Amino acid sequence: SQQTRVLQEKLRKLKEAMLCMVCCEEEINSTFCPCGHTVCCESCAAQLQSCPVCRSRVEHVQHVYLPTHTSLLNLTVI
Amino acid sequence: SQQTRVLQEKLRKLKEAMLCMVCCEEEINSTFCPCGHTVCCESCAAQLQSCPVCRSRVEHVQHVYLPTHTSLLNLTVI
Ligand SMILES: [Zn+2]
Ligand SMILES: [Zn+2]
Ligand SMILES: [Zn+2]
Ligand SMILES: [Zn+2]
Repeated sequence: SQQTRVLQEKLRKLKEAMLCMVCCEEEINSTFCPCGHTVCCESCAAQLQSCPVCRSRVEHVQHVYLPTHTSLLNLTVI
Repeated sequence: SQQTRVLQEKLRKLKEAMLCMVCCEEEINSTFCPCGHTVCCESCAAQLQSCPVCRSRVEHVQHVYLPTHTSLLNLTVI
């Protein structure tokens, strides 16, 4: 149904938005500090001296737990 | 259908997960440091001496821009 398709798309897009913008594989779990952009996994974040979104200097990387990381989700990556 | 109900429930819960766990009004936009739990708006986070998830002392609150903002915008209606 249209209803199921649209809902499935919204869920798909949310899950994709939780993936690292560099490797597109690992979940985002790192915040660039001070700027606050939260777009990389730890391994990809480690290779950046400036934020890829805003180009602010990265003073340090803070580990984070995205609030949408839930066992409710099936978080398959093809 | 059962699947449509299932998707609605997942998405409803994910929407709540993107909103502050205290005030339930504002998108999460802060991380407790050092622990990394990312569950409150800055306003609520500022008033907490210990993490509401893990009870770690809060040394600092870091502003964060969650990568799931677009998804939250598109869940105003589920
Ligand atoms: Zn990565
Ligand atoms: Zn930035
Ligand atoms: Zn709040
Ligand atoms: Zn914590």
